[PDB]
Amino acid sequence: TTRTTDNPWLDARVLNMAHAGGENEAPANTLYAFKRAVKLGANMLELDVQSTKDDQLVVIHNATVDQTTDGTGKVRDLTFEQVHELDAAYNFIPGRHAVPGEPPESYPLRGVRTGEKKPPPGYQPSDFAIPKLADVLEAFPRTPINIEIKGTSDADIPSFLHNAKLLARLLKKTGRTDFIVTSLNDLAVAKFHLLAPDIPIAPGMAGLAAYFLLGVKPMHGTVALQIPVRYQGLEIATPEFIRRAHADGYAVHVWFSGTAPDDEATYNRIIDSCADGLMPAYPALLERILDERGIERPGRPGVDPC
Repeated sequence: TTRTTDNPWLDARVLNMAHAGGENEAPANTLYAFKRAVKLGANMLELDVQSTKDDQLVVIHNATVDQTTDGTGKVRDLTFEQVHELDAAYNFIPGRHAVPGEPPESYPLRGVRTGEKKPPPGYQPSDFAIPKLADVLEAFPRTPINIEIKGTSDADIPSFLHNAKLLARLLKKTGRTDFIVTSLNDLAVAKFHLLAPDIPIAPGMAGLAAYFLLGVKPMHGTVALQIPVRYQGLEIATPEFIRRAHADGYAVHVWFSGTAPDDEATYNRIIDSCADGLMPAYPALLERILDERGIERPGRPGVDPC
């Protein structure tokens, strides 16, 4: 008798999954941002992973530390100890993620990490550094996490494969499966899924394109399609596409990141289009929206926006 396939992520809605913690309300990919977001109501974290010269997975978006810290160089060239001393709020400006090159007054949390400014109450300086993935897992034992495998450059496929291999090894020892793992690079997803078959995954680019354009279903193990609002001038997070994805048994998670505005009108439209989660840059704002409309949430029934 074939294993009945029932996808639990289809009842995990609606999800507020803080994008990198919420890169417009807090310094991205820091424990501070993550802890802040969950207290303000985030159901799930979205984070990015790279590996250091000594093969530690760290939580950072870009391949270089230059945009988000007071340092310079690539993550792959730095040991975890060199990465962890940097100020990961160095360039943070509310409403604008990380923008280097402004007057020092622009940056309300620059210097908390290195001891020049006092941390917000109840946090420590280390909350404003680049964290080990292992420390994020240890800090969030009962919180789901969406983990995106990053690389060194679009052309450096092995660095994706290297990171996918490390990620599976570390995730497998936790015993947890309340993750969704994905990558823009399709091979890395297949490599992760080979080494850790029990962790839920979402497809990469060619997998999304194949399903969105041709109807070809994604790789075995996919529990959700994780999509931008728009890609190459075409609208992706439409009600039609999400209704078809639910009919095929996948949940849908929508992110913004410049393909559409992070604002109340856009959040409300994507909620209206039946998506199972949004990845806001403004997690407190999305939480205010979900509450006042009384939208249904995991373990809290309510309004269905469909």
